[PDB]
Amino acid sequence: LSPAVQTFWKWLQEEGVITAKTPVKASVVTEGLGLVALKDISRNDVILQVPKRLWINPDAVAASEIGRVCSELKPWLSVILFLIRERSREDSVWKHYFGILPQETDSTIYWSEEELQELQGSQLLKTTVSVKEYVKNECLKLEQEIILPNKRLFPDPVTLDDFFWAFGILRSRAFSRLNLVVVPMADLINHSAGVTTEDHAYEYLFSLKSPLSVKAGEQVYIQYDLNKSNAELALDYGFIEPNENRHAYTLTLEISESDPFFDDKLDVAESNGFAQTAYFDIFYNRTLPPGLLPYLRLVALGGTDAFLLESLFRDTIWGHLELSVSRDNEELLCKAVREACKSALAGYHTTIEQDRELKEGNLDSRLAIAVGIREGEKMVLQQIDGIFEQKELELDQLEYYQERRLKDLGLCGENGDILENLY
Ligand SMILES: Nc1ncnc2c1ncn2[C@@H]1O[C@H](C[C@@H](N)CC[C@H](N)C(=O)O)[C@@H](O)[C@H]1O
Ligand SMILES: CNCCCC[C@H](N)C(=O)O
Repeated sequence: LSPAVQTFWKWLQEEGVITAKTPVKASVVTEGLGLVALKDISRNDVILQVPKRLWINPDAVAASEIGRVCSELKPWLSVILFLIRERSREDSVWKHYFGILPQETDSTIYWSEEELQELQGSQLLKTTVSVKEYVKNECLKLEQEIILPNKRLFPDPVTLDDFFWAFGILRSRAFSRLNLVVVPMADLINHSAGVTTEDHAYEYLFSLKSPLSVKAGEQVYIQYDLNKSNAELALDYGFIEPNENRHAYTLTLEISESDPFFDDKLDVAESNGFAQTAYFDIFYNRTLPPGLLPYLRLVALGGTDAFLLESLFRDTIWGHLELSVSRDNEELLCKAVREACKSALAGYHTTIEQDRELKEGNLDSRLAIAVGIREGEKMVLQQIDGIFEQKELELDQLEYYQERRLKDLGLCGENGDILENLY
């Protein structure tokens, strides 16, 4: 199979990890390296169980030679260093493990500038840049505060490449729900859309249980996360899914401070669970998130309907926001959204037709990722615009505040005056 791999498999054996009740070996699969069943495996059938003696989480770093210096560092920053450090030590307990780790993944955090150009105008590009920058600073401050000082624990220099290396390793390998633990064995099982149960973590050791009945020769998979968008999967790991329901685009709304009614609006927003700035994730084919419309109406409020910000309504204001304020309010927010969508759609360099034709051929993993992501984002953008386009049509089918107030007027009651004269 592989010198470095075969050597890694020997290591797990000389540790009690892989005994005989381990129905799985490693192999070269389209998705890198994976676990292939040596014998049939049934649902929830235990596959592997590595002893905590072999983790690489905050607790393991706090108990190593650098456990003192990283005493007050954020959990991930601590593991980043630990990982870089052990990677150099020829006497490390993971000497064989590291000889297996991929230097890179297809995460956007490794893409070249040309590769990144394929994501031009995409929300994913923005998210990736932000994250790259952040990690950079946080990592450079580490060099000057923990690496350079203790030139005794860190003999060799430390480049950004090494930093992003460890960050990537952490974000595409560690297990969240249990907090940022890593397991040299379980670190090999890949993701499949076949899995829809999501729940394979258990435990001192790490107990991994196959959520599916794999036949001998086949690969053992798991579901990384059902709720992530394709943009999220693209950054965290280096892949995405064809499933159009994974496409999402998040909108960001806010109550500007330049708004003449800022103070009252912020009061209304916070009193109902929303901050000065709010993020609404919009997934394809899914209905608009609750709160998006009422928050949009609050943003668009305006002088005419400002009377709703009075103490008198502080208890029902949100209810009115959910039902609708007025035709001018509604019409304003619709144009705002629709223009934002058109404006955004115009930032991409390919049409959806071109993306779809490209997908009909063979594409390098990174290009395939950019094409699927940008196509998806365009679908969401166009769906959002269509939703509000209808809205602009049905602009008069909504019963606004005024009309709702006169519904119960009782114009046609009784001839009250007959009783008014009886006393
Ligand atoms: N469904 C998938 N399609 C493509 N790559 C995948 C998939 N699931 C996992 N991976 C890869 O596996 C890596 C993350 C780890 N969970 C697994 C290690 C990987 N099998 C290796 O050979 O190192 C990521 O870098 C992904 O590139
Ligand atoms: C070997 N990589 C593990 C993937 C972890 C996926 C997700 N964070 C979880 O906790 O299930």
